[PDB]
Amino acid sequence: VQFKLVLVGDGGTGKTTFVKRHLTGEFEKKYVATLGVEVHPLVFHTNRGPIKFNVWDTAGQEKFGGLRDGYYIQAQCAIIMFDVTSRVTYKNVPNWHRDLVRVCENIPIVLCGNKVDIKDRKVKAKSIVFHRKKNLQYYDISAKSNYNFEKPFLWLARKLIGDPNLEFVAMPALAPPEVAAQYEHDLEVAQTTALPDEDDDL
Amino acid sequence: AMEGILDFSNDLDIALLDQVVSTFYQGSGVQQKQAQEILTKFQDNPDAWQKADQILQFSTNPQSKFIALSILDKLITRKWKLLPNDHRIGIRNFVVGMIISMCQDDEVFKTQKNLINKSDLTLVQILKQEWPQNWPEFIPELIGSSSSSVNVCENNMIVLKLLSEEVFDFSAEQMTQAKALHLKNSMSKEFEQIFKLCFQVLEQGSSSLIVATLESLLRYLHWIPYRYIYETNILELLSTKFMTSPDTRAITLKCLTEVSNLKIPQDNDLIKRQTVLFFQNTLQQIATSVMPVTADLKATYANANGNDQSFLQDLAMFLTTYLARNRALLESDESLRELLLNAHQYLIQLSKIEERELFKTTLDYWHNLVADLFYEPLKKHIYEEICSQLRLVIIENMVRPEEVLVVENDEGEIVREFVKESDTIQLYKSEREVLVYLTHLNVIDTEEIMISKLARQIDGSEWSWHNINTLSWAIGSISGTMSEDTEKRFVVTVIKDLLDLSVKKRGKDNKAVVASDIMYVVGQYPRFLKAHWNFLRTVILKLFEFMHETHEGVQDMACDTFIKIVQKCKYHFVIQQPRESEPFIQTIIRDIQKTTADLQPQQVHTFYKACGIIISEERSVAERNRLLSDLMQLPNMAWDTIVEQSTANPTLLDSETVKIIANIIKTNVAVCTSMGADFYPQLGHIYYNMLQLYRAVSSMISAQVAAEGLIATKTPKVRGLRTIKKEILKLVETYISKARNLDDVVKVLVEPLLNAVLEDYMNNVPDARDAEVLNCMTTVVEKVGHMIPQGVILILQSVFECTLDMINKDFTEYPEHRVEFYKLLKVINEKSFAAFLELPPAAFKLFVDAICWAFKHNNRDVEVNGLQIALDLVKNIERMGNVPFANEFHKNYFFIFVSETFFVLTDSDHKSGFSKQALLLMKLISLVYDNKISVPLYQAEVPQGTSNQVYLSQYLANMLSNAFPHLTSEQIASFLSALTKQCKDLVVFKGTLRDFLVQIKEVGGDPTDYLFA
Amino acid sequence: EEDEEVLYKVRAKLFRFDKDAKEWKERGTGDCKFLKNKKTNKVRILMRRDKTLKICANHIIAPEYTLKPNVGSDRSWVYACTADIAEGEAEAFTFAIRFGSKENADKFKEEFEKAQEINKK
Ligand SMILES: Nc1nc2c(ncn2[C@@H]2O[C@H](COP(=O)(O)OP(=O)(O)NP(=O)(O)O)[C@@H](O)[C@H]2O)c(=O)[nH]1
Ligand SMILES: [Cl-]
Ligand SMILES: [Mg+2]
Repeated sequence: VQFKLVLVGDGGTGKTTFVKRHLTGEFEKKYVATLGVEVHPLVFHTNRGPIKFNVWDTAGQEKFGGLRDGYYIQAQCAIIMFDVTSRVTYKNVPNWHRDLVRVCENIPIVLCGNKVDIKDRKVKAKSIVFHRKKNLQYYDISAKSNYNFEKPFLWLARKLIGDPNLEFVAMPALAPPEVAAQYEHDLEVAQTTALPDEDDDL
Repeated sequence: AMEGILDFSNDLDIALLDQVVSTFYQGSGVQQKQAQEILTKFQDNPDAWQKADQILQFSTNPQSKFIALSILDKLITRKWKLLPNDHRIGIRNFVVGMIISMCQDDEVFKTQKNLINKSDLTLVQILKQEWPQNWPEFIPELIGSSSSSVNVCENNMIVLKLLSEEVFDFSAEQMTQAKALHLKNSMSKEFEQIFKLCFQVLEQGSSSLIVATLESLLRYLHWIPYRYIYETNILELLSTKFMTSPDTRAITLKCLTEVSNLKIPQDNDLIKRQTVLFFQNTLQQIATSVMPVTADLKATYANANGNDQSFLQDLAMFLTTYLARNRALLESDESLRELLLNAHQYLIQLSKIEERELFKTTLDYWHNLVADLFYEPLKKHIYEEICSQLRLVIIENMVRPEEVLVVENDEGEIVREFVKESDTIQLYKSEREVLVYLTHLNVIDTEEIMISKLARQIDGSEWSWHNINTLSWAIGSISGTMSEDTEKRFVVTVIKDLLDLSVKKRGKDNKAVVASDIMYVVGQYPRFLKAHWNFLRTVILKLFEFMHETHEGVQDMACDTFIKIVQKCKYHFVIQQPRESEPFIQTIIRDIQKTTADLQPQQVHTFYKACGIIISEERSVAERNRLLSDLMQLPNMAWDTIVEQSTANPTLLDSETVKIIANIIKTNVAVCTSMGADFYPQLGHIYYNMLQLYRAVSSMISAQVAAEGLIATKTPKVRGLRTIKKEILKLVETYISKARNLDDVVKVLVEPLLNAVLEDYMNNVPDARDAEVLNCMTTVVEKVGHMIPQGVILILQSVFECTLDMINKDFTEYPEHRVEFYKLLKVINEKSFAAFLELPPAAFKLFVDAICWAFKHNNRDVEVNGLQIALDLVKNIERMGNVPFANEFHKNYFFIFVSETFFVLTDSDHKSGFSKQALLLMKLISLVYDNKISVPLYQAEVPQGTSNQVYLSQYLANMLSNAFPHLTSEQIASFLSALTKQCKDLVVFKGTLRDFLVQIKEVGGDPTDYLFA
Repeated sequence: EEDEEVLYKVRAKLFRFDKDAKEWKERGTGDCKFLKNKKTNKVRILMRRDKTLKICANHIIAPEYTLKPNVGSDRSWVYACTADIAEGEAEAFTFAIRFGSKENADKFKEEFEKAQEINKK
């Protein structure tokens, strides 16, 4: 049960960072621009079984756009992303939508306002209204603080499978197995490499 | 093996190409990734377009053809006028022919929808270049082709939709003003015939052709004149015929929504009737063909069958758009009274749907309505039953306010919030405002609703955590709506009930929810507390008992409610009340240790802050200083005994002391926040010792780096020591920002401060430097900078060059320093420009480089300041008049500031700051235009008496020629000639700038486009 | 989990150490559990992510492991794991785990050390 998902938005909005968090759990601090598109599989476990997503992480920056709207062909759902700390990225949402819904004529789409964790927010709540007339779900998210980070995928999973009561469920975990020179050197490097974000609550 | 297609010496194997495309779209892993690159490199090939017709023909893969069109699209939008005239006509032909061919094969028309829509867009892109100047018969020959097929007619409607989109909706950014106006006029001139085709198709039909036609209308409605809508039969069709079939139902409702925003006359009774009729019809159809007013729209939306969610969303948009504008047409005629109230009853049902963003759309309307009812006379009684229903909907669906710090978990326990629920902040304000409006419209009904709902919690017939919470929050939200006397009686009963309820319901889960709510209500009603001392006093005492509740959620809210109350009721704590032995602030202080015993450090500081609010009300400078001293009894005795042991020996090297010291300062910052200028005495008590502790701590940090390395800056011990340094700065910043006696700041505080902090910063390694130092200096320069010119120069000398070297390598490292650096420069450039005059030529050059570097940032906090500084600097130099330094500045840096501003405007990476870039460029051009620069900007180089105006043109035309070599000379000539003339009118000027950006993205733009006006 | 007893629950954030690129990387944030199997008397760490409820940790608390401290934290530990079946196949990770407070780090440790004594039997 697998579905093509395209992720579109302006350069720097935190698309690849959003996917990375969902893949591995990491928060990539650095901004390495995506070149064209990156395809990543992403499985969730639900009460209606496992759903799969082919997450096509498309490029935001124009110069690295590659095939552009060619990436959207046969896409069964989508995520449009912008940065609440950048007003220009929200003004561009309709352009991204235009391109997307010209190829993908009928699919569930989530609009997402990233980086809400940042104190000095620019794109105010009230301002966000483009989603309404175009029948898109909206969510405030933060790839950093994990705010509503599950919501885009949970909602898409509900629309694609066709069950509004689709909730995530824990994978019944198997009992783990009962199992030397390099180890000593590798551990030393680890202790002397400081853990990031020491002023977080966790 | 796959890279054969990237070879243009030999032929192109279409079969190989198709394998590469299949591998990308259907494949996976590294095979997918590899093909993906190959396809991109192919697509990006400048000569790739020549392979389009070859691919369009012999390829069987539809995706291969889609990319053929993507390659053409690029060629058409950008390099179209660069092609020979033959290639243009040939490309037009087989694009037109491809569309004919795919439409006349029924098989291909049905299953290859993606490819046709891309073909139709690719056509529209040509039109944008060719039509109607070099294609006058497009529309006439389009309306003719429609008759001879159903596939073609339908596809023509798809083309017209895309054309309308590109001309009216998406032209502002993609075309010049002159070209956008040209195409808009051309569509307007031929729309009389376009509509004739549209109106004909609508009469002769529920099918894919009708849908396609209705989709095009929706785009026309954005711009077409109202007469095409109101002087035809189309409203009747839309409002009745097209609503009864579900496939065309959705698009019609969207068209009618757009019709409800068309520019109409206001004194035309015939159109007023039509506007009532198309609504009346529409609402009748929903009643018969969809669902009645009584239908449970909450349950439907939740079930989510087919497009019921989308539908309900679009209905909500229609009902609120139309009513928002036209509802007054229903309020007066009694035959239309049922239609009015049903339309609203539908909205009431819609407002019950469990879905946030839908609710926000309905709430927007309710606010809009209740606002009008609150004012417009003889109206509210019309909606008495609608409102009465709406009070229930809102009160039963109140979102948790920010103040309530408790929430339920998945196990059934009431735990503290992990983060702030930041998405709902605005929702509450939206709900509050409406509910406040509804309370005023009928206070008796609001009171009766809530009081009864509450009585169904006491008896427990409707008892639940949700039911009690939503009700409690609602009661808090309507605070200050009622009159004081009607409020008193209301709150009285409400509190008694919640107290009565609090006693019976036991357990840490129950009391947690109840207490938090009682805290929210008490805190939201300050006026009641001001009148009722005995009550207020017992509350505050009880709040202090919550500061000993082991449950961390309740405890934290205790502290937040205490300060929230005190912020409003401060006065009743500073004076001695009747029947009281002492002013209560005095009772608070004497047991401050007991009260805050179980509280955490941060919560303790809040407590101290609240006390500072209360003390600041005391105006006798004797008692205020006495109270201040009594308040700081514990943090000063802790302090005094540390300053003894600290001065006795630099070894403080205990992590337990570092935390205690850090807390003595944090407490001072907290009391200083609330007491502002009234904090001075307490500052002086610790000021000299503190600056000595800053010097001592500073050394340990340096000593630990020497002994452990850069890594030590990450250790708990060092971070502890740095926190002390940072917090000390915060205290001096906090006071100075609010200080009233500036003489004392300069003569007492400033010189010891600069000595303690600057050299230390200058002489530490980058990673040990605190950005806070820069922040503290900004606030000092802000307030007393003008009084301490020598001290401002000292600040520059110590931080300017060394900080600049930390940030001039990349745009990412040392982000805090980066930001505060440019704040510091800005305030110096405003308040003490003299310090920059004293900088040597070499140091001033770096300062110029520093500003231009700040343009190139993508961070707004840095970018905004970067342009603002430059603007201020040009004002500063202009201010000096015709002196040598002003001349030397212009000769050195005027063309750097002109050429740098142009790079960031045009590189398509700094569109966020376009406005201020324009403003800055406008100012620089205006200087030459108004002969404000007294000396020649050239140097020998150009003829003797050449004016600066002529030379500015000569430089810019050269700059731009080399920067953008695909533009003609006239394109640049026109651009500048226009741009210079318009140097006084910003809005126009910017239009010319936006025009220029559009032209550099393509080839052979019309130089007459810059004549727009 | 129906055949296991919960010995210790504490909220935590887990990291794994990237070798090739010298840095720590987050693997999850949620409730780290100590689960003793009632049939085999073997204790294990099982930790799921918040909201999505996916396994970021799943290994036996081997008596071989020692909790070393990190240079930058007083509320964290770092140790080697030879077989973690969270992502599926067994794999050797160098984990770091961080907690809310110091007490949460120290309580974890003593329980971890108690867990290893149960496993040796
Ligand atoms: N503060 C904060 N920063 C975030 C958040 N999400 C992403 N970022 C940051 O934003 C920057 C860009 O992230 P990235 O994923 O590259 O965005 P992108 O849309 O994929 N860029 P592109 O489309 O060019 O490939 C990074 O520095 C990243 O750490 C967030 O929730 N909060
Ligand atoms: Cl007061
Ligand atoms: Mg990316």
